[PDB]
Amino acid sequence: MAYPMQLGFQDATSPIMEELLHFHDHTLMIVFLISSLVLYIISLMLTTKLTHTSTMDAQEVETIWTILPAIILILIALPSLRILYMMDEINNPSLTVKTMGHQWYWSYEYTDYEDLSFDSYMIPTSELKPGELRLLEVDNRVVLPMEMTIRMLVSSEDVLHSWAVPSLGLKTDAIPGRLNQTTLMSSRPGLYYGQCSEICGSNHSFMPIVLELVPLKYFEKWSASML
Amino acid sequence: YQTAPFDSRFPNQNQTRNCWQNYLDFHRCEKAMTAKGGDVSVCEWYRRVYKSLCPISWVSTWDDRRAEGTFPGKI
Amino acid sequence: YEEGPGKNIPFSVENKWRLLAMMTLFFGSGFAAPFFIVRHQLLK
Amino acid sequence: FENRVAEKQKLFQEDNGLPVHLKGGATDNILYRVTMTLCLGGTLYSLYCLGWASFP
Amino acid sequence: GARTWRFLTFGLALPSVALCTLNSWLHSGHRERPAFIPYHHLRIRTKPFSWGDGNHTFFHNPRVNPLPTGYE
Amino acid sequence: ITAKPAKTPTSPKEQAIGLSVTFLSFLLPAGWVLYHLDNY
Amino acid sequence: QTHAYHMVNPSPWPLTGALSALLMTSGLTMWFHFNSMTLLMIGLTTNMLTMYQWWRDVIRESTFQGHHTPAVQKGLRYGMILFIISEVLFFTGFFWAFYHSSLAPTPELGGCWPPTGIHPLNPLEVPLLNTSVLLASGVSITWAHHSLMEGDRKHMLQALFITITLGVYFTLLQASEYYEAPFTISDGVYGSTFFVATGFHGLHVIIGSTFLIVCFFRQLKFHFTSNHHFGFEAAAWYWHFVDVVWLFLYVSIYWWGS
Amino acid sequence: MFINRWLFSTNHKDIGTLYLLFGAWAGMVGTALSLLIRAELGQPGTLLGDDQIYNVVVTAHAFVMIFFMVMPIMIGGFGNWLVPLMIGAPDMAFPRMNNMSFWLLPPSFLLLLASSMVEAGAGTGWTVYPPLAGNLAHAGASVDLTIFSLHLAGVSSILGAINFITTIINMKPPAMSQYQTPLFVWSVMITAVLLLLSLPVLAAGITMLLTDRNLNTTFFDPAGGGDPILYQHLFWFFGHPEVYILILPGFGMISHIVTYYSGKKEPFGYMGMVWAMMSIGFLGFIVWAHHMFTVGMDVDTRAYFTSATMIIAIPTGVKVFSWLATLHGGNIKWSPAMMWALGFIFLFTVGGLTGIVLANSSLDIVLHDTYYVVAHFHYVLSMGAVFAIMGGFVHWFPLFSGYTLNDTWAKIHFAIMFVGVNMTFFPQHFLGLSGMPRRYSDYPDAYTMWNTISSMGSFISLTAVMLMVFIIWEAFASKREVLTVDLTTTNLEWLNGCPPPYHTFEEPTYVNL
Amino acid sequence: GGGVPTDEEQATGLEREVMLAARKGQDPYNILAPKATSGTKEDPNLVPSITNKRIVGCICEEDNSTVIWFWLHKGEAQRCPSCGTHYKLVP
Ligand code: HEA
Ligand code: HEA
Ligand SMILES: CCCCC/C=C\C/C=C/C/C=C\C/C=C\CCCC(=O)O[C@H](COC(=O)CCCCCCCCCCCCCCCCC)COP(=O)(O)OCCN
Ligand SMILES: CCCCCC/C=C\CCCCCCCCCC(=O)O[C@H](COC(=O)CCCCCCCCCCCCCCC)COP(=O)(O)OC[C@@H](O)CO
Ligand SMILES: CCCCCC/C=C\CCCCCCCCCC(=O)O[C@H](COC(=O)CCCCCCCCCCCCCCC)COP(=O)(O)OC[C@@H](O)CO
Ligand SMILES: CCCCCCCCCCO[C@@H]1O[C@H](CO)[C@@H](O[C@H]2O[C@H](CO)[C@@H](O)[C@H](O)[C@H]2O)[C@H](O)[C@H]1O
Ligand SMILES: CCCCCCCCCCO[C@@H]1O[C@H](CO)[C@@H](O[C@H]2O[C@H](CO)[C@@H](O)[C@H](O)[C@H]2O)[C@H](O)[C@H]1O
Ligand SMILES: CCCCCCCCCCO[C@@H]1O[C@H](CO)[C@@H](O[C@H]2O[C@H](CO)[C@@H](O)[C@H](O)[C@H]2O)[C@H](O)[C@H]1O
Ligand SMILES: C[C@H](CCC(=O)O)[C@H]1CC[C@H]2[C@@H]3[C@H](O)C[C@@H]4C[C@H](O)CC[C@]4(C)[C@H]3C[C@H](O)[C@]12C
Ligand code: CUA
Ligand code: NA
Ligand SMILES: [Zn+2]
Repeated sequence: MAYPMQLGFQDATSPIMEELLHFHDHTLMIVFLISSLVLYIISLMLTTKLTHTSTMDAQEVETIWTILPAIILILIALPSLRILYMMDEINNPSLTVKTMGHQWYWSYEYTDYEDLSFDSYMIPTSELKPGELRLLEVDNRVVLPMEMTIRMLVSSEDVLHSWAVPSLGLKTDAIPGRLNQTTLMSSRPGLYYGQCSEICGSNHSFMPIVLELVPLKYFEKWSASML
Repeated sequence: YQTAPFDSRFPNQNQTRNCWQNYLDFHRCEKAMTAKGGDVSVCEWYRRVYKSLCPISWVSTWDDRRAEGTFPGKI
Repeated sequence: YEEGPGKNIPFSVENKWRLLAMMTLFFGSGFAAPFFIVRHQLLK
Repeated sequence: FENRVAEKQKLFQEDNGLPVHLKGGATDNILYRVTMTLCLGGTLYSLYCLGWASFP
Repeated sequence: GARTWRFLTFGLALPSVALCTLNSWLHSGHRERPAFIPYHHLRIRTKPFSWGDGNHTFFHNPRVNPLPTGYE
Repeated sequence: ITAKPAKTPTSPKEQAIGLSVTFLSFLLPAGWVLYHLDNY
Repeated sequence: QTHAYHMVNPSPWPLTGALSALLMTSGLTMWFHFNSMTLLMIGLTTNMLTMYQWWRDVIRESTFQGHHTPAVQKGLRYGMILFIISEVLFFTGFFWAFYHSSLAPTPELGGCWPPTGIHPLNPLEVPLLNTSVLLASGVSITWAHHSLMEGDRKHMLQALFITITLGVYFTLLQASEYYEAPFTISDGVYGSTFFVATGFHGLHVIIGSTFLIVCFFRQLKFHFTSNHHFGFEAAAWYWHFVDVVWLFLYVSIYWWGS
Repeated sequence: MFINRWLFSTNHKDIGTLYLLFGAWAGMVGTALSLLIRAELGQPGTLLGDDQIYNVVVTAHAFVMIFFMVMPIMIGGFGNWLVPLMIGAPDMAFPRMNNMSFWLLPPSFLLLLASSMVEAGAGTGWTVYPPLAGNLAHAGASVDLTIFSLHLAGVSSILGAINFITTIINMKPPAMSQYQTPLFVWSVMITAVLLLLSLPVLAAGITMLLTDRNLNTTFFDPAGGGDPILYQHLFWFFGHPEVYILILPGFGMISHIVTYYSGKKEPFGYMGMVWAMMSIGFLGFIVWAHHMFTVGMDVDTRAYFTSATMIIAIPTGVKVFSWLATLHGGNIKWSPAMMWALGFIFLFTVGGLTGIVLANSSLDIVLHDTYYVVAHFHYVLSMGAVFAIMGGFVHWFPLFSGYTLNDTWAKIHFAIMFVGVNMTFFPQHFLGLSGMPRRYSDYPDAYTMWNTISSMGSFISLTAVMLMVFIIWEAFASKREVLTVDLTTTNLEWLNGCPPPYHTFEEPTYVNL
Repeated sequence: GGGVPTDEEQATGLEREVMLAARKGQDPYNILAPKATSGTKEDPNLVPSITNKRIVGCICEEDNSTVIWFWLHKGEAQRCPSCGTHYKLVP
């Protein structure tokens, strides 16, 4: 989850989120450099009483102005597209879980073996237990096995929603009549939080996502206990 | 069987047709087997795949429509 | 039609205090409207 | 039919200061007044209809 | 020239219309309406229509357009 | 740009009145609504 | 003035047009939600009054007052071309909707096109007749144009009358096919795409036929010269646009989509 | 006389004046909506109500700022005032149709304010996505009133585009080629081409939404074989060009302001600037699905949209560097208009660069539907489009009015607005990276500090808007009449005096070959 | 088969004035670009006007994008302030 005064991304929980952090660092260095160079050049143009107001020849300088930006964009595009295709690669999941968006809560279906399904609602502020997070806790967490490739399938039974978990690098739109796929792999046990990421009406702010990542043996026993 | 494997017919984020095709394949197979009086157990792979991938409400709606005579797929 | 400064506009600038009143009502009504719409929606 | 364009050119170029929408004569004034009355009256009715629809 | 485009109008274009008019005239006559099946992707009603009883399409033909509940 | 002196000069006092009236025309109606939100 | 451009007399029709737009939209709202046609009928009436007086005044300014210099005429040519481009892009949206739905038919349809329970019209029956009718009208309007340029009043009138008669034939055939169609606008995305796309096309055929009828009466009254007749050129361009949209509908919806 | 002049106008200047008045009023509505947004978010908890009233305010904020403030001021106001004067034309090609483009906007605005007053409003976002915008999740008149508002604004701008293209092509001096027209005139012609092609596609999409809501069509309804994602394609096919429509006239005004206050006769690299604007206009039609990177499209599609979107940085960079090269060697006049333009060059660059971050589909997975997007577009709109508008307004006010502003007050106004917009939007980057979603009335506690600071920023911007009204009053109150304007040899719009007569160029300019 | 009027028979107002002037090789409504002289003080560009001043735009060199604009007044020839080309008003 986010913490107070946070400047950057939530710490990476998945290898792909680690990849996105290093790609963001590379891109942000470029943004900082170009921003800085433009501000510096403005300030240089504006700090001399020397003048030259006659017609100036453009073509030489326009070569630099186009080639250097083209090279910089290629230097962004190359690692950008490496990561795009890495997320798309075939992985062989061990488990498929479905989530259905609703106004205003998520349902989960684990139907590889048994008919396990349940609803997941925000804990109201007045019912938080001491230490619990306003607007982020749910009654029924999405328990999942750590260190395993999981196929998440996302849809909706009403309006658009979007299923997001920032620390895993995940955001998949929940569209009625459509089954969208993403893959989830947590490097760590723990609790990983997200929030509905498509405007869906009165309680869009209040339908969060909580993943609970535990060893396979614990996930199997939880699964059995939820039937 | 753990879950539905990768299927090169459906390699993209949109998995709608994967659920649909496996649901059709199961019910086509079940009809073929019940008709000659053969064994629906040969249809098991399609059953496991559609149950893994398909939302419960899609299967429930499709089952209701087959019973009503309003299912629009060819079985 | 009248031409020149203060004449090529649909409002009078002959009196700066009448103009202040007209500008107050004009910009003030635009700024007020959303607050009164929110009030309307809350009062249903 | 006969070509009466010359007679309409004389009417519409008459030096009487009328704008082109009124220059055909009294019938233009009537059709203008009907149009503007329906527009302004219809606009007041649309405002009444918003007033009505703004409350349950 | 005008002469050529009149030649095309009367020599090619209107003969084509006359032939297609004959074609349509011969293949006309009411085809038999199919068995009503209450398919959920057809006879959509999310809001009543703003005319009639709310349940009839604008150019409703009783012979070939069933209601959600079947033929009238 | 060059320009003539003001045909109708706006003194500091007159500017303080115009600025005050302008600010109040924005602040009083919004203020009235936001103050009364609980009542609504 | 020592330029060739038209300084237009101050006019009320822009305001009456803008208000007719308010009355038509608020009218449709009042019809869809508050069970009443009154605002809508006022807006349709003021819209027709506005169009009538505005275009009447354009005829006064041009035929009667001589304001349409070659420079003004060139401007109107560009205006009508740009207007037609905007109408092409409007239809593109409906063609995009049609291809989107038909190339990737969803499970609710049976996963096929046409959908389960849809019995398309035979494209070789009335739809082919309609194609012959609009293509024929493209030939007759060309005859009308050449007759006008050659100074032939009688043949211009006969060709333009033939063109209007075909436009009317198409409209009556389409009305009958709407009535006879076993599917409706409420028959899923098939009915949606079919009736909205062919319906906007039908509206454009009625607009184009009305424009040609305006040209027919102006011709009866001798307004057009053998060299100056932009209203006729504009109506002919509009009419070719209507023909070409039909050919795209015929190939896409009626033939390929059957 | 008053009715004939102001309701029945066929005059490009008076119609321009009507657009500037309309846009200024719209800006006050849009500002009030922006303050309600930031009042809701300025402390954790609920101020107004749930997300419905909140998203009605957000939706209306966007429609008012885009359709009633920026487009009317840039295109209707500056375009009508300046384009005829910059080409020596006696008016627009279609001076009566011009008046209808203006008079469609009050009714458009009335339909939007009616949407917010009836039922529970249209809490849809300015994108109006179904099914939330459909007749089940938004039953009743609000969304239909929003659709009709867009229809009237769309017709206004389509007819206005036909008028500008025709005027700019057909009504220049016969010796003047397109490569002898000022950059602002190019910026309006290109913007008009974008409007002509994009708005009809929006019209088709929102018409389909209207028929799904009222005639039982199912374009966007899976139950009939429709697809909510088709609406998104039709909307964004318009919506990406729309943002280039919002900035292009601002690029044209920036070229004129930087040239003028650098003491130059001409912008650096004129043909490069024309090339850059035409390239941006073209590329702006082939990138729309960068608004859809999370909807589930194929990887190769995402790769194409990433790459095509990044290409826009090349022509855009040529413009930024050309502005810097215009300043180079200038006799710099530190006018208020110059300060707006210099703030534009820098702040637009920052927002352009955060756009390039977002163009990367892989990273956009995490940034999409977060405040990082909100930071990007407010740098380019509230510090780009708005800075160009304020620069153009203070530069050309004396042309339009015949009176001068108080330059010291205008510099104070710039300084307050600069602090307020940066305090508002810079922290929203942090909120986006750390995962705060868009269209939320309330946020988890961790996001409190940056939302608090952002809301305080919005109040500083309000103080700037109030001061601007006073500054315009003080100019009309004092009546300092313009005497001389420098650089008329390369700024034709000033050569008929301040204000110019009702009829200008009755006798056209003499330009020989 | 006739019966369609010609412009010669039926053109009126400004359209007719433009039509009749073009037959005489004349351009009172400024439809054509005027052709430059050498632009010396002996051979100035002659600028017609119906008043005592007119705006000149000077494209000083072929394919310049920058047009130089100034008022030309009745009386002694004036010079383009960029290239020095001479212009003389002929009211
Ligand atoms: C004026 C308005 C405006 C402008 C001009 C832009 C310009 C750009 N925008 Fe933006 N954008 C918006 C308004 C605008 N945008 C809005 C309103 C939304 C949200 C819509 C919604 O959901 O409501 C948005 C959303 C949006 C998204 C979707 C993000 C999401 O929803 O997840 C993306 C994705 O690529 C995008 C990218 C860009 C890019 C690449 C540019 C480029 O044109 C920027 C190019 C400029 C530069 C790069 C700077 C100058 C260049 C240089 C100094 C040269 C050197 C640079 C390099 C080598 C990189 N913007
Ligand atoms: C031009 C477009 C534009 C402008 C200028 C702004 C300006 C502002 N915007 Fe907004 N905004 C949007 C377009 C714009 N916005 C859009 C498209 C969205 C997305 C909506 C959606 O999600 O569906 C949005 C969303 C948005 C959000 C996110 C809401 C959410 O996701 O829940 C927030 C949050 O702070 C915000 C705040 C502000 C603030 C505080 C300003 C302030 O900077 C405003 C300050 C005031 C001004 C800048 C003055 C304006 C007036 C003039 C310039 C008049 C000039 C007068 C004359 C020339 C005479 N806006
Ligand atoms: C021969 C063809 C001529 C068409 C004339 C018919 C009716 C009126 C006007 C039509 C205008 C065209 C398109 C509007 C949308 C829908 C109508 C489509 C064509 C049509 O007429 O469709 C009919 C349905 O009409 C219906 O719902 C009728 C609904 C009537 C209300 C129309 C709602 C108007 C929509 C708003 C227009 C927006 C415009 C956008 C402007 C863009 C600006 C930027 C089909 O009948 P059916 O019984 O379903 O099936 C036949 C079964 N036997
Ligand atoms: C039942 C349906 C209701 C919906 C409303 C629409 C219904 C009907 C509209 C039919 C359009 C009729 C237009 C008539 C225009 C007549 C004026 C005219 O044609 O004017 C001509 C100029 O053209 C010009 O302005 C060209 C003017 C061109 C306008 C063409 C407009 C097409 C209109 C489409 C409008 C709505 C479409 C939107 C659909 C979503 C005048 O110049 P000339 O002809 O050279 O004459 C001069 C010579 O005599 C000199 O010797
Ligand atoms: C749900 C319902 C919503 C619908 C909203 C309806 C909106 C408004 C109501 C329309 C009222 C129309 C009244 C007639 C307007 C005629 C305009 C016209 O014909 O304009 C002409 C120029 O446009 C030209 O040519 C070429 C262009 C002619 C355009 C004709 C009008 C089009 C109206 C709708 C267009 C929408 C576009 C459809 C594509 C999306 C003439 O220009 P003027 O400046 O007059 O004269 C110049 C003089 O020199 C002439 O002698
Ligand atoms: C020249 C300026 C313009 C003139 C403006 C004229 C305004 C007067 C219109 C009359 O008002 C009508 O009142 C009816 C009520 O008597 C309504 O009937 C409708 O509403 C009724 C409500 O009882 C229902 O019977 C039905 O929905 C339906 O008949 C109808 O909506 C409404 O128009
Ligand atoms: C986002 C834009 C808004 C920014 C903030 C606005 C700044 C506030 C301006 C003052 O507004 C006023 O504040 C008063 C309180 O200070 C209110 O009086 C209220 O409170 C008084 C003191 O309790 C009572 O005497 C009055 O009767 C009562 O109406 C009054 O109505 C309201 O107009
Ligand atoms: C120049 C201004 C002077 C005249 C003022 C205008 C007067 C118009 C009043 C007529 O009101 C109508 O009444 C009908 C009957 O009450 C309504 O039909 C409604 O009710 C009918 C059944 O009664 C249904 O069949 C229709 O579908 C339905 O729209 C119709 O909507 C409504 O317009
Ligand atoms: C007799 C009359 C002469 C017109 C004239 O020159 O003034 C003729 C010339 C062309 C005739 C029209 C054309 O021949 C085409 C049509 C032929 C139909 O048989 C009658 C109506 C019809 C529309 C005719 C009406 C009328 O008789 C017209 C207009
Ligand atoms: Cu569910 Cu937002
Ligand atoms: Na809040
Ligand atoms: Zn020169």
